[PDB]
Amino acid sequence: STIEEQAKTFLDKFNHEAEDLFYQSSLASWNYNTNITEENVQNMNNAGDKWSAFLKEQSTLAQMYPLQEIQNLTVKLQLQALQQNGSSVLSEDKSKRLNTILNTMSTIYSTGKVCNPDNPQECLLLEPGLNEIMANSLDYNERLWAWESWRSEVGKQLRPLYEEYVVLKNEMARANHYEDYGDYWRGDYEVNGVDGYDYSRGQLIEDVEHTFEEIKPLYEHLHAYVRAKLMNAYPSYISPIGCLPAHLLGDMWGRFWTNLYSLTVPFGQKPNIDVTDAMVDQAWDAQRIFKEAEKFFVSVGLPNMTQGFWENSMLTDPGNVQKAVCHPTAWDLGKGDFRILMCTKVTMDDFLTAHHEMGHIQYDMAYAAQPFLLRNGANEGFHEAVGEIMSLSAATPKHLKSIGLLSPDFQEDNETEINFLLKQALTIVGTLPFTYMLEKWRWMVFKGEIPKDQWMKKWWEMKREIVGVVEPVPHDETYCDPASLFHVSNDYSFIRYYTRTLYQFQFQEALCQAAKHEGPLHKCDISNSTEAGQKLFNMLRLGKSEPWTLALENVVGAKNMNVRPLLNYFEPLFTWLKDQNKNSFVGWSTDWSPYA
Amino acid sequence: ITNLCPFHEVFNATTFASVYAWNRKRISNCVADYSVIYNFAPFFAFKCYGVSPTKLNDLCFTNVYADSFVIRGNEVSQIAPGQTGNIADYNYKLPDDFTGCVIAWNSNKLDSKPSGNYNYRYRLLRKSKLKPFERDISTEIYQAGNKPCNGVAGPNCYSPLQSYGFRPTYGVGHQPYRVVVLSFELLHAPATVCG
Ligand SMILES: *[C@@H]1O[C@H](CO)[C@@H](O)[C@H](O)[C@H]1NC(C)=O
Ligand SMILES: *[C@@H]1O[C@H](CO)[C@@H](O)[C@H](O)[C@H]1NC(C)=O
Ligand SMILES: *[C@@H]1O[C@H](CO)[C@@H](O)[C@H](O)[C@H]1NC(C)=O
Ligand SMILES: *[C@@H]1O[C@H](CO)[C@@H](O)[C@H](O)[C@H]1NC(C)=O
Ligand SMILES: *[C@@H]1O[C@H](CO)[C@@H](O)[C@H](O)[C@H]1NC(C)=O
Ligand SMILES: *[C@@H]1O[C@H](CO)[C@@H](O)[C@H](O)[C@H]1NC(C)=O
Ligand SMILES: [Zn+2]
Repeated sequence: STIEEQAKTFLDKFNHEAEDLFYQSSLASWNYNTNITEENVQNMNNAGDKWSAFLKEQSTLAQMYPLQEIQNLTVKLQLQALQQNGSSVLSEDKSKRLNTILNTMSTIYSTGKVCNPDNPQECLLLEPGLNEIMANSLDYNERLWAWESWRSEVGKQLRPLYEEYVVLKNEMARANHYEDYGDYWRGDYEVNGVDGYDYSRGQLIEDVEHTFEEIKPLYEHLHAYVRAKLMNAYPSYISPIGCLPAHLLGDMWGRFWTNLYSLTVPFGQKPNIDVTDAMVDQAWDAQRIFKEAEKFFVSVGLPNMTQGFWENSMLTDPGNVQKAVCHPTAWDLGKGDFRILMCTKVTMDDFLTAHHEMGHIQYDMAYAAQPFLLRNGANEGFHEAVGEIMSLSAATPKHLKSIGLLSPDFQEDNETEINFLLKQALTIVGTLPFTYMLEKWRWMVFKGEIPKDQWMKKWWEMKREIVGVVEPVPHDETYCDPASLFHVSNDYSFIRYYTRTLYQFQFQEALCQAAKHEGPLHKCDISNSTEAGQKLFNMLRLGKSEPWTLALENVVGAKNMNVRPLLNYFEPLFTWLKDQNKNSFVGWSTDWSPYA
Repeated sequence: ITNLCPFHEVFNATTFASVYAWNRKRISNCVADYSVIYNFAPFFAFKCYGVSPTKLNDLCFTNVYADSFVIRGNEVSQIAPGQTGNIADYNYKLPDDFTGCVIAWNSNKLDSKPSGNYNYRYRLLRKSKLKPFERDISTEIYQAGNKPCNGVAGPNCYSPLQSYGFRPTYGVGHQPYRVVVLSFELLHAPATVCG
């Protein structure tokens, strides 16, 4: 007879119907991914259309209940999710042109190819050939050519489309209750109505700024070391005071520095820990890899896997006539159906990937009890953070020796630990300033702070001031450099990776303190620690029911994201960097540029 | 032998209808033999509240009530005395002092279809809680809103029933389980049934 009582029954009915419809959409997607055929494509399209129609109908129904009249703080969250207004609030023509812009951008990025001038002999796409050249080639001229060619091929086409896109998304946000699309994206972290645990949209900006200000010294030392090594590699193209050039970073954008490990490895005599030959010599396969990962997740305290999981999941690529996508993915089909789609091979990387995916599935099992609208991670970062913490925990030499992959007679030294920490640094620390800079530029563009005539100028100035990266050839307003990245082209939130990077280290610090570990944080194994598993489960079982601040409190004892876990993790490598760069000018100057 | 109790018919029925209208079977005047009951498939949940399973043969009962239905795996725990839950309060409520045996065994091998077996249904909207041992088969438009439903559905007006969709790929906890609740009644009249 009241708003709350009416809303409860509607939410129950919607949850029950959505369970079945989402299950048939997810099963259609799984069938298509495992076995690609025209029938499967039709089935997936039909299931997706049905699910979208159901979501639209229920969203239009749910607007009747005002959110000022609901005082459960859970029905309020479910109704907010339903009333998020995924259906366009703008006009039909405006929605059509927005979809047109998105489709055109995605198609341009996916089908972008580069050939030789007036020469159709070779035409390289992005992933197959251009990424390979950027990752492996050591030719400065070739790298500059590839970088400039990709930018000229994609940004010139994508600039006006992205301008129309930012105008349209700002209009959409103003049509909704948000200010700009940056505000819309920042709303994922907004928590209101819970005094003592609230998070505001504006607080994310300040939190990220403070975290990066804390990270700055370690990144500066890493940049100095990488710059010194790249000066050793390319003699005169790098200035001892200048910023690192963009095309030499390792990948087409500079998101990850992992490709620089071979050139800038500190100690090459002692090889990094490899277990592929050992696994072959002990006759291991993917099924027993997943069995060992299941044993690890049991030992930490998480529940065992399902017989249905083992029967339905395809952990090996069928090959032959069958063709399937080989990108590893953990599927929570719903109603007890948990599956992994991974063309697993006998590699240490695949072992860690299997641990990552089983962490995903354990999280999915943990939040299974909560309603459908709440069956997710507390924010966009915890889910991959939980994957990554297990990935790091299962890669320790102690764990490898315990499982038996390594010879127990082995002992570890300083060089191996330093090399491993520097590799993980190039993987993890390097992507933080880039993510921060890209998200800040995108937020400013959405807010309209950066004018159209100065988009790229401000972009490169902020990159030079923050990431210490300068373009080889100066680019005027015609080019649109950020549109080259897949996330920017397809309009995906990108601060998720920054948040996940902080969250995984906070989780690791908390769980290592729980597991009664003595020593540096990198050599932390939580294999047989039952207390750590329960301490993590306290958050894993919640899902989205509680605010992410409360979940972070439950895990680490702090209501705000902290970077001291990252600093403590990289303390030994920071000491090594201080020792190495004692004679090198740490930092960079904006004046220097490759072009003169 | 003179008589047998139709225990092989209460099970092995190939169809249990639904739980919103649970099949009620009354058995009397037969020779009680539980060999076939124990020889059927291993039971996920076999709890007896009134008598020990062996001493069931020692105690003679005039009226034996059999209730057969299919529910999800996790809803079995709701079928117990003093349990609160959707199925317990809106589909089939056992009494607080219930004396009988609850027998449940998996039916995924038989009653699950890939397309989705929507035959089985359960009730998720009722005006009040059900009295013990009651069957409510009335299905009219639930009036959640303060405006009259006027016999139609849509805004604030729903249907009382929602079906399970049972498919073999489902994991444990949502697979269909066959439950046959046996209820024993004792009243002051000549029983004349023993052995
Ligand atoms: C509404 O509040 C009650 C508190 O008595 C809680 O048990 C219930 O779970 C809340 N509703 C939802 C949908 O969680
Ligand atoms: C969603 O769009 C509808 C369109 O009529 C509007 O009435 C409603 O206020 C919108 N809700 C939000 C939260 O923007
Ligand atoms: C359940 O967990 C136990 C150990 O806790 C394990 O031995 C068993 O194999 C698991 N069940 C399945 C079906 O994997
Ligand atoms: C894919 O599914 C179809 C229909 O179920 C089946 O006939 C076929 O053998 C499967 N595999 C391939 C490679 O088509
Ligand atoms: C510790 O690491 C340093 C690296 O500078 C190395 O010189 C030293 O020999 C290492 N200590 C031992 C005991 O190997
Ligand atoms: C963890 O427990 C397993 C099972 O008892 C044992 O084999 C292993 O040695 C333990 N880990 C360590 C580091 O001892
Ligand atoms: Zn992940």
